Amino acid sequence: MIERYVEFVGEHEIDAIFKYAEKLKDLSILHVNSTAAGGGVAEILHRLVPLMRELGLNAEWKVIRGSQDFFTVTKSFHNALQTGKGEIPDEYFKIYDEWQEINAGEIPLDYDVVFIHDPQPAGLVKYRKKGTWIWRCHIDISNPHPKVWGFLRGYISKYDGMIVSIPEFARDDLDIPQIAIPPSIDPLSPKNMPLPQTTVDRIVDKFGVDRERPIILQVSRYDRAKDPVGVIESFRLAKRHVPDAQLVYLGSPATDDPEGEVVYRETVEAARGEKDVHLLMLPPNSHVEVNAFQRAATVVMQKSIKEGFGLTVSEALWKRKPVIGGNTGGIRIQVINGVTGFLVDSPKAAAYYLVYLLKNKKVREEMGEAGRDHVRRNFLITQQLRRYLMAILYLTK
Ligand SMILES: O=c1ccn([C@@H]2O[C@H](COP(=O)(O)OP(=O)(O)O[C@H]3O[C@H](CO)[C@@H](O)[C@H](O)[C@H]3O)[C@@H](O)[C@H]2O)c(=O)[nH]1
Repeated sequence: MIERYVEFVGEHEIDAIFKYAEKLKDLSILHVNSTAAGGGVAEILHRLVPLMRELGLNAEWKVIRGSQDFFTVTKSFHNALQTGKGEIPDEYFKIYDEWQEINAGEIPLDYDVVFIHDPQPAGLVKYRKKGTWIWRCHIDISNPHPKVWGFLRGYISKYDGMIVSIPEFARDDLDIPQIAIPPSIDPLSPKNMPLPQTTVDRIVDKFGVDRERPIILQVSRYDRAKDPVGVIESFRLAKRHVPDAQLVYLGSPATDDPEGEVVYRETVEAARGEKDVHLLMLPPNSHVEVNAFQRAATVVMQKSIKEGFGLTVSEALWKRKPVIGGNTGGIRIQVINGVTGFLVDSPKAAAYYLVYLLKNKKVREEMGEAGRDHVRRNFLITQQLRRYLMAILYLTK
């Protein structure tokens, strides 16, 4: 399995992974998250944990269960931490704590290393036994809702360490080690592997999208932080100068997002009037369909208001597509302004750069190549895996 990555990263990184893994062969490692299918965390763990096993680590991945009430609370925490907005009643904290207790009763926590992914299972640390506990934060916690952060910091401050996606998310109100590890893409997954043109054509055709006209694509949940409405507004402004252009918004449900269905309707509303707008909702693990659309796209957008990293940016850059990205969080380490695409602060700036890229085929192609090179150097699964092993070795001494 690992030997296959030599092509992309060279012998020296593969040697490094083997020597780190050799030191860790005797350790039991648990990963805990809140979703089995959908979202970036499940995307990482579905590839990362099997690779840990290939290297001879005793790695397990557990998904917590919860009610709709629990996932309503966790999503409100998610939005509050990233945006600093909203009212959070004390009832939310009681619901949160009860589901930590329920899950703790059904998870064996006495692993050498426990990785807790994102806020949903952070409270499990109350029931810790032996071993090293690491909190893996996938979101923007630079400017959080003080009530939600106050509550969660009570748990995080009990961890042995913390991983954030970029240094800028490191907290000055935590004294535990805060390690920056960017997420990555697995070039060998069905999400990112080469596709034959016949498959790309067939999937784009199936969804009624014109393969002969430009495609502007955003792959994202119907979530306010992804700004599907602002993407529609970007498209409307740009279509004035590229009237043949089409917009594809490709969304899909996650287990732990109970408002994915609500935001659709204000997207559909904002879309009514335009017929080259395609609002797709695909089942979980529609890997090949996302792959195909990313390969069909002329330009890809990830115009997030808030973003921990945004795997969809690296997925597009790897397939040699330039990205127009929201000027926020981990998008800024993937989109090198004027090299791998453009960082934008408004739909107006998004539209400006959409028209520029649609009118400049040679620039698109060169930015595409620079994107793939930037992902190759920085955001492949081998790099993320090596930093995980390094983090474990450090934090277990
Ligand atoms: O219809 C869809 C929409 C998305 N995806 C995939 O789902 C993932 C989405 O990941 P990302 O764009 O990163 O978003 P989140 O689900 O919000 O992921 C969280 O965790 C990720 C990993 O750390 C970070 O990149 C994010 O910023 C963070 O919010 C990618 O693999 C997408 O291809 C699909 O397969 N189908």
